[PDB]
Amino acid sequence: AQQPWVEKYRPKNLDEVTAQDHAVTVLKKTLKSANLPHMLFYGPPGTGKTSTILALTKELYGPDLMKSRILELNASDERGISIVREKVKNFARLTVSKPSKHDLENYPCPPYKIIILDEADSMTADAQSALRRTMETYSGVTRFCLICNYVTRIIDPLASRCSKFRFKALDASNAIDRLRFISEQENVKCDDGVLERILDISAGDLRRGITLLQSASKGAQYLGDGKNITSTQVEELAGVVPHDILIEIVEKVKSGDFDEIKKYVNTFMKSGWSAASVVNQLHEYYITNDNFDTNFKNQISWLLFTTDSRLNNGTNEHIQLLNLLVKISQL
Amino acid sequence: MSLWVDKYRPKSLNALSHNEELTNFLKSLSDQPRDLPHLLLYGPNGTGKKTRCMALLESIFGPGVYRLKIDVRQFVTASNRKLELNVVSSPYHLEITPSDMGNNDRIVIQELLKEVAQMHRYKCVIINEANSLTKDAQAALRRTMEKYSKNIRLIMVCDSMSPIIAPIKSRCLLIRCPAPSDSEISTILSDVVTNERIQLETKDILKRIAQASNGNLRVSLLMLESMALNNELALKSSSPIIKPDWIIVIHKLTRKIVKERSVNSLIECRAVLYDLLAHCIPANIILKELTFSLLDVETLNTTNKSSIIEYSSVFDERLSLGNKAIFHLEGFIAKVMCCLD
Amino acid sequence: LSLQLPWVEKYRPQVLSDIVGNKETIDRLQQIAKDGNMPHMIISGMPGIGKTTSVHCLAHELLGRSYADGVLELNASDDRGIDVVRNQIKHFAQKKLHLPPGKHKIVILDEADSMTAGAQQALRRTMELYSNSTRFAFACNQSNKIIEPLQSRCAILRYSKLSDEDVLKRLLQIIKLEDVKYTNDGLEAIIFTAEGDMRQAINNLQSTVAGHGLVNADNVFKIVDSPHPLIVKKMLLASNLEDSIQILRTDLWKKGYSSIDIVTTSFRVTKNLAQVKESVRLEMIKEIGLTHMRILEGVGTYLQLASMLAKIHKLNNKA
Amino acid sequence: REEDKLWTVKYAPTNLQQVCGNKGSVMKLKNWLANWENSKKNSFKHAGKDGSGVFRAAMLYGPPGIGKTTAAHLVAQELGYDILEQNANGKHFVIIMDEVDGMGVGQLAQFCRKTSTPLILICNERNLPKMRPFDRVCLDIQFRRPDANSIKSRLMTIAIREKFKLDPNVIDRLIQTTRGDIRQVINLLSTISTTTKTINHENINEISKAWEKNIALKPFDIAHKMLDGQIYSDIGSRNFTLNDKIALYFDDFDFTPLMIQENYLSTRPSVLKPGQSHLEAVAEAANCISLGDIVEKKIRSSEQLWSLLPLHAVLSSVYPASKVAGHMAGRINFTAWLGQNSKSAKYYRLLQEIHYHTRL
Amino acid sequence: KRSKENLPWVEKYRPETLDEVYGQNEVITTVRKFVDEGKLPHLLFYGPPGTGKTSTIVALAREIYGKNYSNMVLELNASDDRGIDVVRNQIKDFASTRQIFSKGFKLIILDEADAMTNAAQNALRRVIERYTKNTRFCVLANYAHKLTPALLSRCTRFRFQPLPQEAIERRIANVLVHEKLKLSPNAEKALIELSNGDMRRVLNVLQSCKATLDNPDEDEISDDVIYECCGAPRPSDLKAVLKSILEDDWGTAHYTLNKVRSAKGLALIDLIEGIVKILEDYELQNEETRVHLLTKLADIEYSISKGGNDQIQGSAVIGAIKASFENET
DNA sequence: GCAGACACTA
DNA sequence: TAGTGTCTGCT
DNA sequence: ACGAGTACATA
DNA sequence: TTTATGTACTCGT
Ligand SMILES: Nc1ncnc2c1ncn2[C@@H]1O[C@H](COP(=O)(O)OP(=O)(O)OP(O)(O)=S)[C@@H](O)[C@H]1O
Ligand SMILES: Nc1ncnc2c1ncn2[C@@H]1O[C@H](COP(=O)(O)OP(=O)(O)OP(O)(O)=S)[C@@H](O)[C@H]1O
Ligand SMILES: Nc1ncnc2c1ncn2[C@@H]1O[C@H](COP(=O)(O)OP(=O)(O)OP(O)(O)=S)[C@@H](O)[C@H]1O
Ligand SMILES: Nc1ncnc2c1ncn2[C@@H]1O[C@H](COP(=O)(O)OP(=O)(O)OP(O)(O)=S)[C@@H](O)[C@H]1O
Ligand SMILES: Nc1ncnc2c1ncn2[C@@H]1O[C@H](COP(=O)(O)OP(=O)(O)O)[C@@H](O)[C@H]1O
Ligand SMILES: [Mg+2]
Ligand SMILES: [Mg+2]
Ligand SMILES: [Mg+2]
Ligand SMILES: [Mg+2]
Repeated sequence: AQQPWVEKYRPKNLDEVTAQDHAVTVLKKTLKSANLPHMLFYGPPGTGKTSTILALTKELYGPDLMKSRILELNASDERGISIVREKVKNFARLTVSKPSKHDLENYPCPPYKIIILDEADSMTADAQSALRRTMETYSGVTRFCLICNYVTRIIDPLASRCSKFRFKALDASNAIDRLRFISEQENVKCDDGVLERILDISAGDLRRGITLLQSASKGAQYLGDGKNITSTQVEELAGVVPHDILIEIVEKVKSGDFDEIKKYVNTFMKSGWSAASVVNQLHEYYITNDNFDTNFKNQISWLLFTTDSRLNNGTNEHIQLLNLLVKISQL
Repeated sequence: MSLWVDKYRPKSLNALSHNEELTNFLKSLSDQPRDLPHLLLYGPNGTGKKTRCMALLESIFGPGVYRLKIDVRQFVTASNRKLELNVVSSPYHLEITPSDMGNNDRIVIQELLKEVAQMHRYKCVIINEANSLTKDAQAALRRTMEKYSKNIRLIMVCDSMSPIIAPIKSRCLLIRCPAPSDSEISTILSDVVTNERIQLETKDILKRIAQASNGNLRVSLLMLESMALNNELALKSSSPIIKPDWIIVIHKLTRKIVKERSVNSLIECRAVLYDLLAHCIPANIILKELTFSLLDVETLNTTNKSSIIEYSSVFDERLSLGNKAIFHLEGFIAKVMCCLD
Repeated sequence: LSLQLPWVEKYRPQVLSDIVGNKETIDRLQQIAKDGNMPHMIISGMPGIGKTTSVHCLAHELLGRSYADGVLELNASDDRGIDVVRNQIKHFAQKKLHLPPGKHKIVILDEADSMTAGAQQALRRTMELYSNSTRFAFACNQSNKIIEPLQSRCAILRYSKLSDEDVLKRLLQIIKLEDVKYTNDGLEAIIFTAEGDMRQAINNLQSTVAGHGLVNADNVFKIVDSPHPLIVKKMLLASNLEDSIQILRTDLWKKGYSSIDIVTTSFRVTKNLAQVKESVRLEMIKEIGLTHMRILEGVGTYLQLASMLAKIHKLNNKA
Repeated sequence: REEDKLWTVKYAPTNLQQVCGNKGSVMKLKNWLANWENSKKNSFKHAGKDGSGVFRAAMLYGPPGIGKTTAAHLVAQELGYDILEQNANGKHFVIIMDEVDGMGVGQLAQFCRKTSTPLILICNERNLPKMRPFDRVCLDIQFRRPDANSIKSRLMTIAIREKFKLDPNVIDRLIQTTRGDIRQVINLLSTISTTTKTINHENINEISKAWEKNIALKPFDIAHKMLDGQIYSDIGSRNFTLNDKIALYFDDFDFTPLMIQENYLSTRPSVLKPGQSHLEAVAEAANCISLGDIVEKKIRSSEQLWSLLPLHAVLSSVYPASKVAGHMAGRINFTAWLGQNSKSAKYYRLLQEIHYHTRL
Repeated sequence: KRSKENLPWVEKYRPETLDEVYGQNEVITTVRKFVDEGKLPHLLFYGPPGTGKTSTIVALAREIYGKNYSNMVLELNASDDRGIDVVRNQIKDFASTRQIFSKGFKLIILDEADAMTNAAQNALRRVIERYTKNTRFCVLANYAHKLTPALLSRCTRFRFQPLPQEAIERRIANVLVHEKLKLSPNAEKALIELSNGDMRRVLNVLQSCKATLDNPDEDEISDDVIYECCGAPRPSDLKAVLKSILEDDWGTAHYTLNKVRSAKGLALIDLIEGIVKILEDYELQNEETRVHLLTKLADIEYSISKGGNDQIQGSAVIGAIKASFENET
């Protein structure tokens, strides 16, 4: 193509949205009717909220009408209280543009405009409080849509005024069909479960899985030998730690000597592997194994959670993982 | 340039001898530049991530990329706090680093991206030190590189993604630049000293330099230049390693902490902290290497070291969630002296 | 339709004797109204205790039937500024009006706490120039914002909370003048729901009588709830954790109180708490403020309040 | 008009015998003004014994209502001068302008530097940043809280003229309640005598409790008050409550938490727990300063959550000083972070100045 | 625009008469006897979001006044500016001038009044007090801590209780009658525990369920439809997850939680509140167990709000529950 | 707390 | 010329 | 009268 | 230093 896969296989229509169907059916049957409520799309990133709302916009009014009937606001522009109090209020105050005979003949063209605030969780509390009565005052002439991957940031009135559509994460089971379809459409070879492993690596994000699949395909055509893609290639491309290094990490932990642990931690950090992946791998090794005791499992789960939460708030990965290994070594 | 670190910098993938698997992946991506996703190069410092991004650009954009220039623009924010952050312009690619005061990086990034969004044909953008972003410029990028996916390509150069939020990692490709082991570092230093003129008494000096650098090519080259100038281009194994005054005073501070757990000792430690923060050194790495120095003392026990690393992690999260860098360092040092006593 | 006048102005005092509260300030105002040479005063304190109606009644007693000729009613409602207020004060003070031989032109500046420093320092000049002709009067919610020299050149008559006796007397007067049935339980319910405030007390009484009619404690409870500081103080001083949790949910989560208001009230109560050791209060405030931050990013979950109470009891138990 | 005049203006000092307290500054100003013409004939080459000859203009400061303007007027009129006010020897016009701090300050300082007429400045604060141009261009005549004897005699005269009973041993409480404000004392006597003509020791405690002239403490005074082991003891906490400690913070809330962190190390604690060493107490105290670091970050951020200001007092000012409170070994040290920040910012500016110069 | 039926259930239905407001029976009858008798004071309406404040005040204005109340009543909200300039110009001119349409008094609506500045409230309190003879002020606020205590004392405070089961049941019955829809008892119960005392939430979920069915008519919405459309974990599913956590080993419980999350795309956070809600009525003999449970779950939801890895957070929930219950003996 | 200055008496 | 005693500035 | 530049408070 | 929102003020057109 001429542009990446993530924006190449975006769902053009509502039916192309896989996994998420509990909201797609609602939007599909709202296409025939016209009582569209205020939408609050909340879920993990990469679950297709923006794709779903763009598909709904395209089906509701058609490509011609959405240019003058859809207002797009995001963090790329100003989102202060003055902008909320002026631009959105003015846009909701105006009457709807007259639909064309062509548009009404082909598209249903409901008589209202939609203002979509993607990344709505980034707005200040003052702006959210100001943007409360703009919906109810001008509901007969326009509707609002909110997209935000943290629903908790949204205040209670703003969340109440909109309908909450939860976009569930695209795991291995739900999103296997979409990745498979991408595989035969792009002629990407899967050996046994490469797609399933790629979906396992991604934290419910199909965009990440599609990106890893695209990278594996790029390697596949660069080698040019026409060989079957293995799970080793996609796990190395993702950046996860090989299992043998995890095993020797556990062996060093079981020893209990601080000096060897610190030396091997420095050896591991000069490799550059991300500490979040190490926490995840230590989790899936220690929890799944049966030789460790229940109290040890509870302690290590709490320690891994604390390490991951601290890694979310910046900090240095070296200190976090070294302290994690020291903690689990003295349990 | 007279400096030794930047003269011997690869200008293409074929000239890159840092690693081979990553070079293979980079030229695999460069084989089909059409479907190029947003990139995120991560790893320890000194691995040539900037150089790899450059060489990928000339692999994609061809020659002339290193012909950069400096352009000055005007930025407006709240009140009248005028900002004049420079953009390092060039044909095709445009390079800019968000090295602002860390409070109003939104306006610069947004203005530059909307200005370059006017028009092979897609313009790549690399910004450095992306880890220390204020979580708001990342929010701007989250939509800016999503909507402008056919005209603007965005590349992350950062050493970690722990401060980086999830959506930025989601809409970018995660590729890793590792640090080399001692042997190929010694090999590249031997190649350099073969290119210019240094007489080596023993080959072990390069191995000792590699051990001192602890996986950093820029540090290794700067150290090699320092030894070459100090020893008059005659390397000797008896010559000791040269350490920064920063690490020297940290070592003296650690010895002071371990030798006297008194409040007055904490006063001169606070004075040293004042001076070092006045030397414009980020406090996170200061705390990191300070703790590594406390863990590198023989007389320390195991419970003391465990408590030291615990307080290290706690004050690391406190330093991440704060602006007063001196407060967390002083608190951590006070807890260290409390643990030792 | 046109309503009857509210109970505010239907029973606003007209003379200084009608105002209840602290007897010293009121009878000082009465004596200085008998004399005539009223000195400049700054009135401050919690609002609704007679900080403005007392000044109005004093001005009425000073200026008889010529009140409208030589009284300049100023407030934040009309307009405030430096070179607007000083212009109007200069215009009013430079009016050579034939006052009685022992009277001055009283100027009342209601709600002047939010006034700028320049306006206050110009008011100082207007005082030191036209003290022989006009005498000012300040009624503010907080005298701290007022610059110190203004309070230096004034007769400070700061009031306090009205006791239950004064509120009871005034409410009985309103009841007898409005023909309202009352009960002692209803009276004390109005007293507690007043928080020592006249306007809130009369509002609650008017609501009760125009609603349930009979003024009893139960009807007042239906029309208005108990103040949140008392319930929060009972929350943060309970013995067991389950009792505190159930009090929290039943009294401030099933009654619709917003979580941020709950945490702010907890902070204020702990800051103004007695019978507790100082370090205990400080650490309770630290953890309550941590919960306050947690509410502030957007997490208004009931479990955040539950964890706040759990940590409160953990610190109270002394490990 | 008569018998309808305020006591503060009807009982006004007619001569410098009538003014009470700060008499040394009165002679200083009198000798400055009397020798001003001598200095003018000397072309301001050198000063006299008091070091006031070289000064072109004089200047007064102190608590409000202490008699600065009154003493200036009386000095001008006894020596013989034409009093004139430009604020917002007998035929020589003297400029008596008040409230220099009430602001132009540079132009006023220049006019003070070059003045062909006697000039007197009256203000309440000298160390203000806006008063920096007036640091070395005006005389440093200083007034203060006056002695409780001459004002006592003046109050005896005023009371025996106004016919109301009082006790000799009330001047001390009257002066300390009003922070040495004589005008407020006159206003208090008038206000009480309107109703109570028996202002004595039996009523003076309620009088003080109704008329405390509360004034905000300077940062240094805040630090000393906050770093006192008495106010954190069981007995001393009742007098100076936690609310008062929070209220003390808000006087200089920008500078309060920086001062506590700077000198919580130099004070020996007096409320030490059994087993709590001076080093261990600092470790907990420094932890709370880092705990208060997050709150300051959130308040002064893009969110602007200024309802959290009382929280920043407890974590950063009150609790850190609540465990190391006691008698201080040394002196109050001003925070060095502000000087460090300015030095680092220029060093940060120099860090990115040449770096972008040599980037290409 | 294009008939009233072209509106969401939250906005198509909106009360215009005081009799169409349930739940706040005490407040509605008190204000009815305020306005019919003629002794309506200045109002302060306080309650949770979406509990019928502005609907109540608009219905009150329609009841007292005529249809044409454009110049009779002024509505002010945070959608437009509400600085002290607004109070000193628009409110000033509205309250100062006697009514032009009629000869009666006036009413000014301070909608979401908890979002104005302190100086605005300081000017507004005196605006209320000077011109209370011919103008009344009704204050709509969700947060009472952003209002100065003087504004609290001026207007009588009406606490809007959250709407109980009866109000929700009558309202859903009315909207089912209006829209020709049928509901199963379990579906309306799920609406009861999901609405959280809000008309907006239950009406939006009902609209989504009506749009869920392939045929809106002759089809009944069940509780399964509620749970799938709103993405709400089933109570039986939540209790099964809790039982597996509390009785199985670290492999069985982890596998069960992952299978539950993956089967229907459940959210871990909503699972956390489900477990928490089913945990208060669980008797704990150790008081410290409650402390550890509450604090650990609070940290876990804080991390979820900040985001991160979902499986690690789920195992964190499992470990927190197991360790806290390990305190049991 | 640490000086520094301004009286009162001597 | 030198003890007490108190108010004040350390930015 | 209204707009723009500057400064201060935000318990 | 901080960092938007709001208020204030005076200068200028
Ligand atoms: N259900 C789905 N079916 C098909 N593709 C999907 C689905 N969900 C996500 N995708 C793909 O995921 C990629 C990004 O989708 P987005 O719409 O950006 O998700 P998102 O919720 O907007 O993530 P954000 O904006 O960072 S919160 C595109 O390539 C989509 O095709
Ligand atoms: N002591 C009192 N006796 C009788 N009525 C009183 C008294 N104090 C207040 N009121 C009533 O309160 C109303 C007037 O309130 P104000 O005195 O103007 O409030 P305030 O005390 O001035 O507080 P602020 O700061 O001005 S809001 C009238 O209805 C009076 O009848
Ligand atoms: N030493 C004194 N003896 C007798 N009366 C005094 C004395 N000092 C002040 N007063 C009285 O208090 C009034 C205060 O007058 P001013 O000298 O103008 O006050 P001030 O000290 O200059 O403070 P400012 O400038 O007004 S803030 C005088 O007019 C007298 O009535
Ligand atoms: N008792 C009730 N009877 C019928 N509908 C109600 C009732 N209470 C609330 N509603 C509905 O709730 C919807 C939204 O509530 P509103 O009254 O418009 O807003 P609010 O309750 O004042 O809260 P805010 O301030 O707008 S977030 C309205 O459209 C009403 O239809
Ligand atoms: N393969 C290589 N050959 C020669 N020099 C290299 C190589 N890799 C890296 N370098 C050196 O690294 C320096 C730049 O490193 P840099 O990009 O700053 O690392 P990082 O991005 O990790 O900080 C260049 O001056 C270059 O000389
Ligand atoms: Mg999106
Ligand atoms: Mg009043
Ligand atoms: Mg004066
Ligand atoms: Mg409303």
